[PDB]
Amino acid sequence: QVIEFSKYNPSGNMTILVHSKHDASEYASIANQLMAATHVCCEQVGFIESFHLVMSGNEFCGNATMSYIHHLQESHDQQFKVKVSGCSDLVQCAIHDCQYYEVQMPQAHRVVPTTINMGNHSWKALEIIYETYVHYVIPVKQVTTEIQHLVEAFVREQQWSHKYKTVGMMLFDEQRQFLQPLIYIPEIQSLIWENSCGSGTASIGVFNNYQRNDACKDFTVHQPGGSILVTSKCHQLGYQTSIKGQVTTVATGKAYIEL
Repeated sequence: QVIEFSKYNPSGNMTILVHSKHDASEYASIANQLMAATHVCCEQVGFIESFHLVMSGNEFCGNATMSYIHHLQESHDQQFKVKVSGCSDLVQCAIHDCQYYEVQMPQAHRVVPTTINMGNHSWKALEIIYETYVHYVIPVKQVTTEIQHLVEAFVREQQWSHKYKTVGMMLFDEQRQFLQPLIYIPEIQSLIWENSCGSGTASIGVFNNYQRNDACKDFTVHQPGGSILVTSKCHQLGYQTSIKGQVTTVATGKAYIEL
């Protein structure tokens, strides 16, 4: 089977968009084969349906949506809405100058200040609960190898609610505006140090709102291999959060897969 696809670089965390038409039933299988082919994580494989974006696991994905906006600008500055998988409403998107793209991010259902015990120390954290995942923003003086091992041990040892497809441990150096993101998938007990779908960047915006009662506007969140901006603020509407980042096209072509 011939898959027509493009590979994108939203701030060092690469995505794939499939341009060729396929049965929605095949999407999970095609994405797994593209993941082996291209070394891109399945959650960051999207299908462009004929403006409509379907992620391989039917979830919302910020940096894949940002890649889709880049594709539309490149393929053919404005505000518009896109239909994306995992959303009840259309998603607000914007094209900005200098190949910056902005995407509305999932609304936090609740934030709770907490402490986590890792080794024999207590760490202040903000627990940010979304529909299908939870992030812990953990302020740090600096990210160390020791802290990374403690966070890995911590998530592995905890019993996690089945509500949460993923658990995020978002180590945030506030002064350096540096995020070291860890995504844990409880189902398959896998850990990956990557800001999957740019979700952690949005969580930093919510953290800033909670911590300072100050709106975020183009707040820079440095991470390994790039930078993403977060805007975050609205009475009974709750947290309104978007991320903004540069996307470049890495490659375009045809992949060859089985079936």
